Amino acid sequence: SQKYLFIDRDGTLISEPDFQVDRFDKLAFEPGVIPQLLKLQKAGYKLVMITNQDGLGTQSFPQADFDGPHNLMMQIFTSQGVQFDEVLICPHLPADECDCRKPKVKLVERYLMDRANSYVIGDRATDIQLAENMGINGLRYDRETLNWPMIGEQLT
Amino acid sequence: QKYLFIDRDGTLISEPPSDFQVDRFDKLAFEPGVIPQLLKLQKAGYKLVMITNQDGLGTQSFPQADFDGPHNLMMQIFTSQGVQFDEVLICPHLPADECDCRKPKVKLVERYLAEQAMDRANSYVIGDRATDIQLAENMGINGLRYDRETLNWPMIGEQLTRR
Ligand SMILES: [Ca+2]
Ligand SMILES: [Ca+2]
Ligand SMILES: [Ca+2]
Ligand SMILES: [Zn+2]
Ligand SMILES: [Zn+2]
Repeated sequence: SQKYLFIDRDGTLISEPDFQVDRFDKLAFEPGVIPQLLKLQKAGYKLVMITNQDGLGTQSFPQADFDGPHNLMMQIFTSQGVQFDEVLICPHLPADECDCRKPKVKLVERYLMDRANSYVIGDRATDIQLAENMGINGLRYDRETLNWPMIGEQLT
Repeated sequence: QKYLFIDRDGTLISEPPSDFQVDRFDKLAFEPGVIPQLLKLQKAGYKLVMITNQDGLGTQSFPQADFDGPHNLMMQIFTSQGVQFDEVLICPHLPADECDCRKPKVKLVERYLAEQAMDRANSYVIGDRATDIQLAENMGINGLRYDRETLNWPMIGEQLTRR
């Protein structure tokens, strides 16, 4: 029974801008995310990224626009020793009414792990609802009030 | 006070082998472990100073705007992760400019060379080229020649916190 952290991307690992990181100059890391995720890995947590990317692939959010910043974000995490077991993406618009948009559990169905010691960490109510739907704990990330240093201390 | 004077290109981030300049985001790549290891060094009491030769920066050969995107992102990553450079010292000159500030000349770091400005015995230049090592000699401090395999960030982190 592995301990997992299911971590939101936009607004949680990196800053959330039109709400899409579609340019290199819109990429910024959240404070302390690297050293704290390293700390959490050391304590035995495995990391899984799970993200809604509204309209990824469309005129308003071309795949290539997402790829640049995302791949770089991944370069930085990986070179610093932070590893994500999977990066799980829902590219759909809300109007699409798809199977995979958080807080639906589709993307994570295979994990449904040590439930008592697993968490979804994200900055929206839907991340917390995903945790409920998965039967695990939820941590509502907030840069000011419940941030990476706080989570790193709490969970270790 | 112990200081680490650290090169950028090839040391904190990789050096593009074509023109040796990070002038696009697709040419930006962090060296392994640089973030946790600089945090470790800071926690042991080191202050950090960046010192970099950026040949032709601010001219058509390397436009300021082109340097800024990747450099500012790099700095944002460092700052947001808790890595603080006291100063970022830049020589923008071409070798043929014969300027006063190009490493291994000491002009950029002259303030650190004042009588009681730093602990010379326990301060280092860290860089991947002979000019960084010569800078150290000219400053009267130690030099570490960065090598991704044989003298890397984890090794430096360990070596400089040894007691
Ligand atoms: Ca979010
Ligand atoms: Ca260099
Ligand atoms: Ca260079
Ligand atoms: Zn979907
Ligand atoms: Zn110069």
